Amino acid sequence: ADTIVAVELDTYPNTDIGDPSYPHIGIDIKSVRSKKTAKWNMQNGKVGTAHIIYNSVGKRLSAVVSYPNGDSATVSYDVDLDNVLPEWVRVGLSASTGLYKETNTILSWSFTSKLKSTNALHFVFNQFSKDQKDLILQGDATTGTDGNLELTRVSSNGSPQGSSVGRALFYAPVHIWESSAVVASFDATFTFLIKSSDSHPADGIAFFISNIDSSIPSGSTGRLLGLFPDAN
Amino acid sequence: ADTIVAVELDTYPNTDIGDPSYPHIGIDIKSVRSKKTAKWNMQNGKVGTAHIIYNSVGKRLSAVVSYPNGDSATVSYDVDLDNVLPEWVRVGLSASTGLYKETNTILSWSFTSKLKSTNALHFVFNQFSKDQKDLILQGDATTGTDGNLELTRVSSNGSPQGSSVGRALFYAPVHIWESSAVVASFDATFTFLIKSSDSHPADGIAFFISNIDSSIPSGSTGRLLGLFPDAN
Amino acid sequence: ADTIVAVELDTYPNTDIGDPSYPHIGIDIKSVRSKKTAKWNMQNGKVGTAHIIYNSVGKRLSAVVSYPNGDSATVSYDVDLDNVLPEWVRVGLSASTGLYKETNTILSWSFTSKLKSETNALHFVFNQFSKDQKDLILQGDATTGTDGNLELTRVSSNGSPQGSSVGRALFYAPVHIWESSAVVASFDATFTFLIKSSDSHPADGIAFFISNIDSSIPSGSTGRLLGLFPDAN
Amino acid sequence: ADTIVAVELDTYPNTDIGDPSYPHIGIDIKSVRSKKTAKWNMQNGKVGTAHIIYNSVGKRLSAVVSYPNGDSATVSYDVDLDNVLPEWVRVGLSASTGLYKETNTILSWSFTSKLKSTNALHFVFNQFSKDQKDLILQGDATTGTDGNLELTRVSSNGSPQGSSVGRALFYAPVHIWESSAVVASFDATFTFLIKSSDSHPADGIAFFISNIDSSIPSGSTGRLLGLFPDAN
Ligand SMILES: Nc1ncnc2c1ncn2[C@H]1C[C@H](O)[C@@H](COP(=O)(O)OC[C@H]2O[C@@H](n3cnc4c(N)ncnc43)C[C@@H]2O)O1
Repeated sequence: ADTIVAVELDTYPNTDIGDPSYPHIGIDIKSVRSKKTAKWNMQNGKVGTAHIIYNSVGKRLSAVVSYPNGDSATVSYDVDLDNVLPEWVRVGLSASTGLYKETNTILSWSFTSKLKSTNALHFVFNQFSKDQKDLILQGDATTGTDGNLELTRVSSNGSPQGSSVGRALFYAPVHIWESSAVVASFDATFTFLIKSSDSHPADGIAFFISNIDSSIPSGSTGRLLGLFPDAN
Repeated sequence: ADTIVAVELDTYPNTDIGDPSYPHIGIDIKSVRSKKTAKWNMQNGKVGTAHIIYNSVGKRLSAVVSYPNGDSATVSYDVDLDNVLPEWVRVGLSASTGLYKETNTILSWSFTSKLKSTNALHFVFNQFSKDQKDLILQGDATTGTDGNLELTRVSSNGSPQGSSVGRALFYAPVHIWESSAVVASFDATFTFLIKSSDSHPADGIAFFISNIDSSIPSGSTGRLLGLFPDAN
Repeated sequence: ADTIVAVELDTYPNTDIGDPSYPHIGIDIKSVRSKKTAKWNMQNGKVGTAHIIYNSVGKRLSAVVSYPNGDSATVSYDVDLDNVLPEWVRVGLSASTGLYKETNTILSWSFTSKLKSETNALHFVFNQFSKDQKDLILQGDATTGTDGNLELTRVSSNGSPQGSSVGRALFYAPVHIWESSAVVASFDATFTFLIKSSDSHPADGIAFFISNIDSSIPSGSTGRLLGLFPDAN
Repeated sequence: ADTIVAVELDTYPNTDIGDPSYPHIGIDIKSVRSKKTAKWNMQNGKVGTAHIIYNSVGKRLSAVVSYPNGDSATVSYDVDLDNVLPEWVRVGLSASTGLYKETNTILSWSFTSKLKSTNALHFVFNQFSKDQKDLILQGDATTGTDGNLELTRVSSNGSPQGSSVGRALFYAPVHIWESSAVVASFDATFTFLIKSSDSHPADGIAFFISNIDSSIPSGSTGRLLGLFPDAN
């Protein structure tokens, strides 16, 4: 399918594939099986902010999820991404549901990347339009009017759908490393609103990186976050 | 063809269509006929820089072209681009030759846009990659090997070609003005080498703004700068 | 005294000295007499936002002040600041009160300057202020901190703001504002603010200013002179 | 003296104090003995760039020193700067000479810091003017006319003096870290020309962080890089 590097906000403990007994945050290289997890304290109904950072000098792809109360989840992964992604990729946001469900409402999304050899990209979405000409949208992802990006299906009465999946990706393919680059570095941030009413909500939100032509790998609702075509 | 708002570095004095009887810089709205021109003193074989600035509050469209020596040309035009551009555009560069020719070699290209309602796009190319996936090149425009975007066709021994039109469009649509935003604005910078040993070289370089789906009007080589299909 | 170049949010109609008969916004070159005014429609007790844009190529200095409900205000002014201000200045925020009063609560302050000669550039942004802010020269009744806010005019424990107050806040470093090398010498500056009162009118307002590195509140610049000018000249 | 954290471009193999026996770059914490080092092939008279990076999330400090023909050098140190620097600091540059001598010529210097709760500071010198009011100069450091900050004393004929200490500190302080800070991260950049025909040259260039009131320690000339009061 694609080649994927992603940041998982697993709200549901899918443990026969392999997720610890609780909600967590993970680093995925080419698999739904996180190379690294951290316990996360999903705070329902509140707006949280996520930051992801990587430089190719320190080689440690990192992630932070927090809330205004202050609760913070953190994970690291030493890696030369250099070895997993192509010279050209796209950047996007992913979120799914299944049996259990939640809203997946992104209120803003800002990303930056440089190749200090410079070449650099810096886009930042603080409010989303009804028709957003610079976002490829796949799956149940749809925007506007309340100004927000809605990654997963939400009906009229503020009710999240079971078995939904959606993705939004910036229009322009992002050069992310080169042979020329002395420093291949990126950062990316998003402010989300997960709120449900189940036992535990499901399934999560992910920031992702992959090949320019990445679509949804069919049958990736629920526990696969609309990212992988199997749980291998 | 398409809608245009552009900035000409008009080198060849095509006066049976309204150019002044000399090399000039000028602001064109919807026409190869500049609403304001200024005496440019071209400096052949040298590396110059153009800045274009527009802020939607004071509504003044501005342009500067300078050489390292210290010589500068300037041209203003007050206007609510509000009435000439659509909500969504594309941005790029254009150069052309006809009977007399020149090199049209962009060394760097950068652009920023914001909607302080904030939304913002900011790209900067200090080198041009061989297969540069985030550029929509059209006509004889091609990157590569020297590090540079060759807008008009050049032969192997460095000898430029006549009757050659070239264009380079940054990949993404660019929200340029919003109903919603309090301040809509942009800036655009580029470095060039124009070299020839003709009587006057021809025809000149342009930064342009036009509707997302924009293509070179046929027969727009030379004096029309790969921007307009009539001389109206 | 100093050099001032500022933008006033002139809430009180000081007219025996030449504002007009309403809350306005003005470009002030070296005079509390604004070279250009535009009607502003004060929306008491809401957070508004100002942008102040200047490029050296266009030579037009602009101002916008708006509220959430989208109510706008615009004024511009053609000028070469090349030739008023010197090569080096300080930049800041000023407010005042008098026989009438208001909160002068700045919530965020941001400023960016460039000399496109590969550039010399300065970008700072204040989304929180702190109980100490080692990078903000604080003059007069000014105080950061505690609620998170820069407090330019005296407020008390009871939310009740004090009449006849004056304050200034300035970034700690000088700013190369224009050079003889610079093809473009350009700034922009943004702030968000909360002005609340109850008096017949409130007074007196908020201003963004540029002046010499050594600038300091002129004596008796409380009230209609915004902690900006030693005379009504 | 005060408190230091720095990145050393150690050009002289000082070994009765620790330096590995060759030109290197090192991360120094509160001691001239680098807690980390890496071999660097000093390229005489050529212009090189150093990038430094740290994010409080992944807690890894990074340095690259490279010349334009591709040759790099890398060294990394995991550390919680919570612990070593204070809420408030000054950012500055240092170099020195001793028994042996070199040109300590900085051709550009830029730094950025943020507190992503955003509070941010972003400054950059691409040309150093003669009288510069935003720099604190210390020791033998001087600027202007040629366009470059001269960290150690060079006389008229361009002959670099032996036994010279110099420092340049950016005027305003920097909030490096706070308690509210969910992320607090920085990066620096500088371009430099070290030229000499000594035996081995000396002593090297360093980027530093330290407290607002910091100044050159007495007899910190030569092998101490104008940073440390003793060789401990
Ligand atoms: N809406 C925003 N949100 C969050 N950060 C923002 C935003 N808007 C600007 N920033 C900033 C923060 C970073 O400094 C920079 C990221 O890199 P770029 O790839 O654009 O390179 C550096 C930028 O910083 C500028 N700056 C101006 N002059 C010099 C300079 N000489 N060196 C470095 N940076 C400079 C120009 C470049 O656009 O963009």
